Amino acid sequence: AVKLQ
Amino acid sequence: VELTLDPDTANPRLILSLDLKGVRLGERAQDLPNHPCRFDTNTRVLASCGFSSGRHHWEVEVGSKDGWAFGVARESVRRKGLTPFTPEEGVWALQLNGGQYWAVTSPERSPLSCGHLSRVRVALDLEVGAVSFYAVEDMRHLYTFRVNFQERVFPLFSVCSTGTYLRIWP
Repeated sequence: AVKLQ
Repeated sequence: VELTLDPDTANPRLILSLDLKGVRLGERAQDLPNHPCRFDTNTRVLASCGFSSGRHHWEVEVGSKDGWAFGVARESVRRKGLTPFTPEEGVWALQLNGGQYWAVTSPERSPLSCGHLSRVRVALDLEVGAVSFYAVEDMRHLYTFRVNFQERVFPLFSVCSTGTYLRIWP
């Protein structure tokens, strides 16, 4: 989910 | 005196603790007003206090599992739409992802061989232009970004998966 960090 | 998380900046999926020190990712979006300062897509929140000059410390208790990133952001960090999490966007942070600790350099992150982290001291120096991170057990150095900051800088926190958290400790 790191895309939304 | 001590830092607290600013609810008006928080992505509506985040859950802030009652004492406004902790943040985790919730399972639903809260119905919050869509203020210009609110991160509407990336899973971020700022502290309510920002700094334009001087030297400052705070500490961050970190979860043992993936999903967090924290450090500082320039005030002009973009709040709207999906944005990169990079120094070019004005984010200077450490991250736990893929079971590894990273300094979030770009275009490639920098893996840190620091061992397990429990709490980190952040040292912001707006006089010389640096933000540094130390693991509190022995103050071993984790990373320093050297930046000629050109505006107000805020403590930044991001949690993009469940199962972890960040917490301001003072």
